[PDB]
Amino acid sequence: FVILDDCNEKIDTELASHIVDLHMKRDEAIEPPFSAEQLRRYIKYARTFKPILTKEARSYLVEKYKELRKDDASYRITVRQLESMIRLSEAIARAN
Amino acid sequence: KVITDQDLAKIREVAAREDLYSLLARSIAPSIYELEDVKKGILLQLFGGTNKTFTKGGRYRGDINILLCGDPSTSKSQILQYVHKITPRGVYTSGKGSSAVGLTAYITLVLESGALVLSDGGVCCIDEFDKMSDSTRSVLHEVMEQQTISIAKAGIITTLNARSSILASANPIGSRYNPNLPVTENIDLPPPLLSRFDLVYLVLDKVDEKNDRELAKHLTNLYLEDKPEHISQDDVLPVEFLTMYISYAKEHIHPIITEAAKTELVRAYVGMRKMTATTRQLESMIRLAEAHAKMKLKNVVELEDVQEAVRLIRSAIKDYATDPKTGKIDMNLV
Ligand SMILES: Nc1ncnc2c1ncn2[C@@H]1O[C@H](COP(=O)(O)OP(=O)(O)NP(=O)(O)O)[C@@H](O)[C@H]1O
Ligand SMILES: [Mg+2]
Repeated sequence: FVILDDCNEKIDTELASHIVDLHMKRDEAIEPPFSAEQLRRYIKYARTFKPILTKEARSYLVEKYKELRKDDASYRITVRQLESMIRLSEAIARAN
Repeated sequence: KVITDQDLAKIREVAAREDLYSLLARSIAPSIYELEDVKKGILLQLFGGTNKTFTKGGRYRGDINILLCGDPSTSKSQILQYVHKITPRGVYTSGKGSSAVGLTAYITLVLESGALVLSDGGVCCIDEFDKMSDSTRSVLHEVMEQQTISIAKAGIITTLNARSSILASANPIGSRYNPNLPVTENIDLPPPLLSRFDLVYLVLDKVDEKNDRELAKHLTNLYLEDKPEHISQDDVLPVEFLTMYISYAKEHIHPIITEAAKTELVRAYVGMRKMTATTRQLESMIRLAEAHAKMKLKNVVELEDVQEAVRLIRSAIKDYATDPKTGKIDMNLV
């Protein structure tokens, strides 16, 4: 992941407000979707799943990998990117 | 170690004076001639911001870091002496005198403390900052940003607290300020480290007969007596009472942001940003405004405090005299 400043008034005006709110109110600003002790229980539950790759997904993966190889034809895209993509898909299915 | 209602009466009465800000600033280092903005910035470092801790989302530093940069003979190191003696806790050190281990912590199986750890809650004065190597200076990134020291070596792995304020002194590349280079190239610190200072000062050895006669009369007056009674100004506070004021204000006063101050801070940040100002310029402005509020024994940050914080930042780095496009300074405007 590469992070860059990308200066823009419409973003700066909001980001400054967010930062000043954090210094103005301690706890109140964030309002997260879930409690931390709720989220950890969910993550513990999710890690019990061991999902299996569907037939259509196997057909689809090689097409997407061919697209990456043609984009590649910047770090050069190897077989390892397919293995990594499988790992990410396993994690996504587990999240759900 | 080396309260009464009368003390509180004196403190409250002094805090009501109109010339308070100038009185306090010119009284931290009485025998040093002019350099008022430098003295003001150092005073606000002494007071500090407010410390903040959340239930989640972390903790935010109250401490201010300052860098003094400019020509030789300008009396930078003399100012570091005063700060080193005023502060209750702190250390003075030199660039060629310091190793990475000595500055933080030492394996000896037992762990041992370095300068930034001994200086916790105080001010750490570093002189000849431009002489120490990139290897040694890289240690300061983590301690300045987080105020913690993480260690992971054979048989010991831990994290330590370092609520330490840095006051630094350096001379530019080429050893005298060169007006044919932009300011960032004269200062020559890398951007990840230069971004971590709240205030950066340029001080310049500009020739002027008006200035020179006053300076010469001031320094020669010290030799008219064996042990001088002479002092630069008629009204200054004794060191003991000044210490009492600063200490009490640090303990009892805790300012908060007002909505008006929030609006001005957002406006001012967008003004400096739209044109380079980073996100740290916002947080340092908040911290300076809080330090200004404590110094008046107020419980709230107001519009006046925000505007003083902005003004001092613009004044320190000679921005008004800076060419906005080329980054060089017109020496005629100084
Ligand atoms: N405004 C001033 N007020 C008082 N003394 C001054 C002033 N300007 C210069 N001096 C004197 O000039 C000398 C400055 O020495 P010093 O404090 O080392 O300056 P410096 O900024 O650290 N220069 P350098 O170490 O070469 O980078 C001391 O003797 C001071 O007393
Ligand atoms: Mg010196």
